[PDB]
Amino acid sequence: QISVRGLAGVENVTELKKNFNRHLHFTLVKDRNVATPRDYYFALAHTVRDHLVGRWIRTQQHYYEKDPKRIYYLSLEFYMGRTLQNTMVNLALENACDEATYQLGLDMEELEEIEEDAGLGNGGLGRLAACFLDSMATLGLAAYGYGIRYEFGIFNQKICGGWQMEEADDWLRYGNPWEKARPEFTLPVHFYGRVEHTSQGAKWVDTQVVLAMPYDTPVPGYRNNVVNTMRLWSAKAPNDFGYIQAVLDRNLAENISRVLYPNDNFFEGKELRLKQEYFVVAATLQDIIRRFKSSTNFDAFPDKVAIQLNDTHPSLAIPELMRVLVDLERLDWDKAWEVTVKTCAYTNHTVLPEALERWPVHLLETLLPRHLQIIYEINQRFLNRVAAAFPGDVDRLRRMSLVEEGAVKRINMAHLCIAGSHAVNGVARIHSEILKKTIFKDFYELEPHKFQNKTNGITPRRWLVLCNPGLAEIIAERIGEEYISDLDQLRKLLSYVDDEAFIRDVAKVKQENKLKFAAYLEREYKVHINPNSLFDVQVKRIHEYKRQLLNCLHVITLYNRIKKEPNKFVVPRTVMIGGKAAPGYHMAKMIIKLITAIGDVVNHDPVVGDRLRVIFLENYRVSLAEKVIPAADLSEQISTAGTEASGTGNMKFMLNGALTIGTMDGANVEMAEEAGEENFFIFGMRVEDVDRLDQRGYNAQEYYDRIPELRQIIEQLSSGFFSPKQPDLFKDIVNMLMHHDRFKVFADYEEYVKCQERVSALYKNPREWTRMVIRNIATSGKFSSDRTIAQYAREIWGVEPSRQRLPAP
Amino acid sequence: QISVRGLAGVENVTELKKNFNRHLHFTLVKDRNVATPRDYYFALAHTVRDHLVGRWIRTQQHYYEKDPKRIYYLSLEFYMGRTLQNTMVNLALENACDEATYQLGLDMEELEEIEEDAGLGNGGLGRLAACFLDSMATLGLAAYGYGIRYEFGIFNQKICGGWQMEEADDWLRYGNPWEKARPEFTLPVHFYGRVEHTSQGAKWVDTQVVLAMPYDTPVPGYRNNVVNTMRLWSAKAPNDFGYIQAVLDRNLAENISRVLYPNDNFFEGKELRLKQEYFVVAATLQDIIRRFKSSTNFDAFPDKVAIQLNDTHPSLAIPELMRVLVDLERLDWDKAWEVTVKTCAYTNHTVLPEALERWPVHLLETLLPRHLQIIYEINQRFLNRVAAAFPGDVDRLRRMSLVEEGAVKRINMAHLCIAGSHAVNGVARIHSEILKKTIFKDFYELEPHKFQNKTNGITPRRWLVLCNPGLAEIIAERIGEEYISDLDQLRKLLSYVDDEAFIRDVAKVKQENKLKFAAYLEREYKVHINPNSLFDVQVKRIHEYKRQLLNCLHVITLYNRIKKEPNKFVVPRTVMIGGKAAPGYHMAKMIIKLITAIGDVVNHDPVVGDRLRVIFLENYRVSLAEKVIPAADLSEQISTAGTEASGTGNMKFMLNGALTIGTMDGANVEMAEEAGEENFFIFGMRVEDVDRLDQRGYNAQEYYDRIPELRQIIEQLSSGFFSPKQPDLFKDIVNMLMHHDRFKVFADYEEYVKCQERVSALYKNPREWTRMVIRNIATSGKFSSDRTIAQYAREIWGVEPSRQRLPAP
Ligand SMILES: O=C1Nc2ccc(S(=O)(=O)O)cc2/C1=C1/Nc2ccccc2C1=O
Ligand SMILES: O=C1Nc2ccc(S(=O)(=O)O)cc2/C1=C1/Nc2ccccc2C1=O
Ligand SMILES: *Cc1c(COP(=O)(O)O)cnc(C)c1O
Ligand SMILES: *Cc1c(COP(=O)(O)O)cnc(C)c1O
Repeated sequence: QISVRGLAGVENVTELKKNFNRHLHFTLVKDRNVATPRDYYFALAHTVRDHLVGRWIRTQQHYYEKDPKRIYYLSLEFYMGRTLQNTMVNLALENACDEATYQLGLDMEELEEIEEDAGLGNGGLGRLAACFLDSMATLGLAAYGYGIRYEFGIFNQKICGGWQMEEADDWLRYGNPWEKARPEFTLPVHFYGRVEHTSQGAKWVDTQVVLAMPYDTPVPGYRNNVVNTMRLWSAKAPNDFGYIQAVLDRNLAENISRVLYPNDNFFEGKELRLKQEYFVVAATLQDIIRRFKSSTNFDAFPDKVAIQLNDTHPSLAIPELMRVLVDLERLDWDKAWEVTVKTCAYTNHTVLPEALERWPVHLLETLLPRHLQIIYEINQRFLNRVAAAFPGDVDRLRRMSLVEEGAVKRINMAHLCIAGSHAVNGVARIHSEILKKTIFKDFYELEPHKFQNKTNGITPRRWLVLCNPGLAEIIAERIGEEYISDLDQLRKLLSYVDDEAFIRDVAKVKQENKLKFAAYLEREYKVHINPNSLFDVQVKRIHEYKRQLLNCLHVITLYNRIKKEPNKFVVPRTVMIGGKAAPGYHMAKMIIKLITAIGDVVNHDPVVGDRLRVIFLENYRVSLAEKVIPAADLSEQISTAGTEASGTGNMKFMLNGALTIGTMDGANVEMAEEAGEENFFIFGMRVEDVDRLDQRGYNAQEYYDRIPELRQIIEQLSSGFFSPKQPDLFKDIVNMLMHHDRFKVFADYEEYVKCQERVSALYKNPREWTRMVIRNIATSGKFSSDRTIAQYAREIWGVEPSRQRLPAP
Repeated sequence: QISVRGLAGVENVTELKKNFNRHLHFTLVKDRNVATPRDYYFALAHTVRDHLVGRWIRTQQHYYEKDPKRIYYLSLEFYMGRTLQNTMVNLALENACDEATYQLGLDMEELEEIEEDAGLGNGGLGRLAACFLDSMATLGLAAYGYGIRYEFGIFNQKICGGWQMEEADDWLRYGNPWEKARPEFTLPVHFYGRVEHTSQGAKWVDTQVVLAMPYDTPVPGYRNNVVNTMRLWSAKAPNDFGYIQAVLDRNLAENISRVLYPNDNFFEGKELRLKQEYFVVAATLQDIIRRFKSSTNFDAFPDKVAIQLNDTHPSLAIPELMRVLVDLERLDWDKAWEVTVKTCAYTNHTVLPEALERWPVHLLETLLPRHLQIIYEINQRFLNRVAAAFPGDVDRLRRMSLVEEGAVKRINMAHLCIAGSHAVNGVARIHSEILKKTIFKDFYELEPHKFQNKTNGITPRRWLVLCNPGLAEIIAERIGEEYISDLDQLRKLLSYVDDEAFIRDVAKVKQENKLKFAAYLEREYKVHINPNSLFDVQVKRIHEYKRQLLNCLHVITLYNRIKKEPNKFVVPRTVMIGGKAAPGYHMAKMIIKLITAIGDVVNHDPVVGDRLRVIFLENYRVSLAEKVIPAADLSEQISTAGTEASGTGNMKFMLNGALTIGTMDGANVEMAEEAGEENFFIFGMRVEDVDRLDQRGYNAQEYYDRIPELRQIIEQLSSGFFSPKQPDLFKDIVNMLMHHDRFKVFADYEEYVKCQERVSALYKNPREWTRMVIRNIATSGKFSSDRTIAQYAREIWGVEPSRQRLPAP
């Protein structure tokens, strides 16, 4: 059908059809008479999977032959989403398969919707890991993703009575055709026990043993025949351990890989979480060292191994590597430490204090007694370095300590990571500067060479070609297909900004995507959106710092203005807000309810009509993002300046033809800088303004007293206008906004609504709104994760990316 | 190589080799460079499995077309063992595969030893279910095996310090290539709740829901292209149900199918067991009725459905069927009851009181409140029948009640089964008579037409062709291959009893099997048996009624006679005793220790030499039975007359060339009757003698006082002769034998040793021992499970067996 989807050869289609029938029969043990749509999806999934194996086997064999430096990306989260379509895209099998299934009388798109999302992530952090894997395979890096195989991923969100309800995400229920169990590579992981000091070294004894069984999932590069591996560990009880009760208690050791903690940017200090963190680290390092010993002086270890810590979650890799090198391999401390620092790199994702991992000492003490001793030794030698560099600065010593004194002693994992890594990076220019100027200023002054920046990116394969083929096609029609793996080329589209044919095409694609989504909204969930309105969307995890509340205030404002002047013309808008709240995050759950409560009033007001609709997108996840984003006109990125480290959803929207309304926060700053401030809807306080407000003190009352419209909104909320049967349902929200708003929603209210008026004004001029859209898409090249990864490879890992096709399949 | 293994066609071998390589590559994602023996076994298993699917699909389609009467065999146990070789044998693929793997440079036998046993059974009861499935497929019956998919089967036994140690049987660890998950057929099962009586009928509400997910395993008939199905249910928690804790508590509902209770002939009244029993029944009946409604007056139900209860474990099927018919389908009681009785049949397996299921009322009351009401109603109407038939016999009423009064009210499941079934059968002639004359005499007098006999059998495919190809070949050389599915033909071998060539062949096969096992004993476990000695073996579960202790006394006697007269000639014997003890069966565990303690003395006595060896076969299971049995010379079947309902190991030994020493118990009686008493080593009390001893009272002291040799043995045990460091280690054993021996070991001691002397005497005459062996093998035809199943089909289920090949694959 469309160019970018590959050729549908005569031989290829014929071969696909027979292998499809082969799997339906031999693999699924079914025949055309009793097969259900799910059986067809599996037949197709196995057929596509067959095309990967050859490449997967020789890619791994290749690395064994040439023995290049290996990159190990440790993360407790990999937000993969679906993999069928992505695999077809990267293998150029999409049209062949579409055609082959067509001839077999099946709609391929209908079959793809059957695939369960691999939601092993919460949000930004987890998705970045996923985009990174794709880019590393595309750039020919010998990389491995390591994590935990949760049998229950992020919970599926249900809205009942306007409230969020959580239900287990049993994504493995029907099976996963992409993973390959490797029980022959099972490794033992130790917990508890105690430390014995013998003649020659310390020993960790009397430990509880849990087995780590690996599951490999192929990660195909874009049309280069490279297939890397994502290895996910599963917890298994040793056969060692009433008889019946003993057998049933095995489900105590295996609970370690049972479920993903659903916290986005929040630290919950539960023991089960620490176990997961150590579990993934202990098993991974053994696998790493084993693979290394094959390639025993570890001086070359850093030249053959790079370990990237995606946040502090896998920070125990630092003391664990030291433990193995010192306790088992018997290297002297200093040598081991040099080695550790040279192979580890740490990526910071947020500056919010409630997100920082600070593990109580009594916990590490009981669970990992040997690691605690190593941590104290590391801390001891590190503070000696600080004291020698800043004699007499005793306060600096307690501020930089890995050990935090107070109510209960805690270990600051972020300080541990900085000390044991040769590189520390932020995820956006502004975020990285903030790290050097505030949160980690003492560390920066001590070792300025460690601090770097690596602005985040998204993969153009899943985030353009896969979810927006229509847009990918009209672009390719003009500049070719080369941009798919070199997004910078999108700049060439800048010379089509005045091209009347292109203007019409870009706008036509957006309209088709909106009709497509508007339909999906009725087919599933039976809604009533009007395709002609401006699609105003904000999708991301529910957070006070993300300020979904600032969006709500604008929605209520728009509503009150319509009711005030009913017969005045206003640009039609469908505001869509979606996202999950962490189960124990009360304020976030109240916000979801407020959103649906506003929709209950606004959507049933006869005077409003189809001029304003408020929809809450249920169960926002990766596969839902692939549908909404391509259909969006306005992208809401309105976090308080200085809180959103980078953000990545913002990039997805810019690449798919939506204009952006936001604050100068995270990557928003670099995006506006690339597209030009005139092509961006910027508003609100900058980082400096927030600081000046804090010096003086933030008093929400002041804004409530001076802005009539804001006052009316707060009064409607307190009087029960949006909750008739429950007059004070939103007392917590009002109370928070008025007395303890850490994110100063009111401070940005006035500039936000005025900026929204500028958006409605531009929308009334179709031609100009589209030319601005083109200006955005054309300058989004910098935000490709290929660029991000190439910088990591060159400035942190010491490896050169390659675009060379691997010697065929 | 050998005839009975099929042809190794040129096309066939070539096709097998390429599909093998296809699976190693595409399925296992490996190449010849990194594949391990386990990968080769899986490649082969998938290759063989591919040959079943075609047949499996059309066999099920066939039944759907013709719609014959369906047989449902409900059992909580299916002792399958390995399935690779059995599948090749039934598909005539054994030589083709042996050859194909040979050309690929692999030893097929080495690969088969890698397969994990499917030990979803304890012993006799579970193995019978397995043999039955094989015979039903071979006789072309539309049969389905229904049970539970335990993720942990019978425990693996380890001997430490002479003691049994149990360790989880994680048989699914590396995966099971034979099963096919059918998550699309998941059914809900209800527990707890309460009963509401509404205008029109009773309702069971507020129940806890557990999901039943089925896994299908193919059951191939012998060379007839029929492939039936064994459906095993797995417990899954509904997605309905702190957030983390809620997700982790799902492993409370799924524990139902976690592990098999390891009790052989013993009732343990734990709630988890009752749950398993209801779980398998509730899910199965829904599947049965659903399949029936397709083929709504249930008058035809009995003509389309037969449900066989393998013991009382699935007895809840009776009140559950009534519940569905009355509460859901709304049929009147009497109609529903007629239907139930006509479709259900019950098989009794033992008369030992400690084995009888008597569920406390308070348990059924809480877990299955509605079933309790149905049971009381059934009981009420049944006792009304008894009273009308025996007016005034009030004692008969309390003896026949399904409800048992006393300390705690209990429900007698055996009485429930007899009342709700149209047929009740024993498993051996003597056992069935005992049921009518004692244990169920009142029921027999009330409905004599319900009581039948169906002597057990073993499948000649797994128990001859598979484990003893050498013997199968020399037999076929003389009478053809027809006997494999018509064992009666073995009688033709009676005319070769004087044939010098056959005598030599039969004896040669036994010798090769012994060398083969003697090697296996050293290769694994490093032992030291002498292939020239008489192989005296007793393998079965450890039980006081099986009397492994009577065997021990003989062993100690033989030892004491050698020490008394060292330079006297005695026939060399290697006595092998093996079997598992239930974890909580203290006496059984003490017996295992006694056995190894005797071996520790006997095996290291210089004066004994290689004249007497005592070995304890570790982890006796189905695959180990396939090795020992073919190598045995003497089969020990020495249970106290009246305790072993039938036994099946006895039949396996008779078919493989071992002579039998035993009591007139169970099927031993029919075996001696078939071979002729002169060709059997019978000894001990008969059932009548045991009763006369009980009338008078059994006083072990009397035997201890009158038999010098027995006295010496008991004194060696009490003085610590066999336990030096622990003088009184065996005080429980001695105490039991002397004061509370329910199985009167001493009463049979004298006749047992004298009979053992007759065995040694015959062994010294190779030619005559072998001619007697031939007489046994030639008359073992009656004990084929094909005969047993044909009788079940004709006299209980109302279906005709067929030997017609199904229309090719
Ligand atoms: O994200 C989260 N997950 C959980 C889980 C459980 C709790 S609990 O209240 O401590 O039980 C709290 C939280 C939680 C939270 N997230 C936030 C974000 C900003 C301010 C306060 C909290 C908070 O308590
Ligand atoms: O086979 C078995 N399994 C178990 C499991 C647990 C127990 S417990 O002693 O009640 O804990 C007892 C048993 C048990 C038993 N089997 C037998 C057979 C003959 C006489 C007494 C017992 C006995 O207690
Ligand atoms: C990209 C993405 C995110 C991150 O969005 P932000 O707006 O940066 O917080 C979260 N969830 C999903 C499913 C995404 O695809
Ligand atoms: C046949 C068999 C049994 C039954 O043996 P009996 O001597 O009748 O008790 C038990 N276990 C296994 C593994 C068997 O194959």
